[PDB]
Amino acid sequence: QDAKAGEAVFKQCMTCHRADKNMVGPALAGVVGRKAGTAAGFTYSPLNHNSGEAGLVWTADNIVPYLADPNAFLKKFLTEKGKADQAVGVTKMTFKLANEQQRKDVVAYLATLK
Ligand code: HEC
Ligand SMILES: [N]
Repeated sequence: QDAKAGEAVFKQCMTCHRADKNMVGPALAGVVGRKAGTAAGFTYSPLNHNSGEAGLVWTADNIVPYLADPNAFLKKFLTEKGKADQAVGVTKMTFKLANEQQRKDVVAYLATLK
């Protein structure tokens, strides 16, 4: 949860994201504490959209495990809500980051965006 260390991780994320504009992925400023799938202007996959509609909020404790495996996290979230029938298919332009500390740190950095 070292935000400054997270800034360096965020350079990897900038392959697809920016803070303040949509790119391959949605803009991330304000993502922490926000309903999943609700960045203005961005067309989400069914899986990413349905997860937010089912009540997924991007708290730090949700973002960190998500970053290791977006598809598996979102499917598990929906399945535990009794909504496996909304979990069919996969996300867009999928990226995984294995390193846990890097995930924790970048998530602290995301909170600094707003
Ligand atoms: C392109 C290969 C990506 C890289 C590198 C990273 N992300 Fe990403 N992310 C990408 C897309 C195309 C999407 C939307 C997928 C969909 O199916 O609609 C996302 C989504 C996120 C989210 C969820 C945002 C929301 O619900 O509003 C988060 C929190 C996120 N991405 C974070 C993130 C970080 C921190 C990354 C670096 C470790 C990162 N992503 C890389 C595409 C890509
Ligand atoms: N992502």
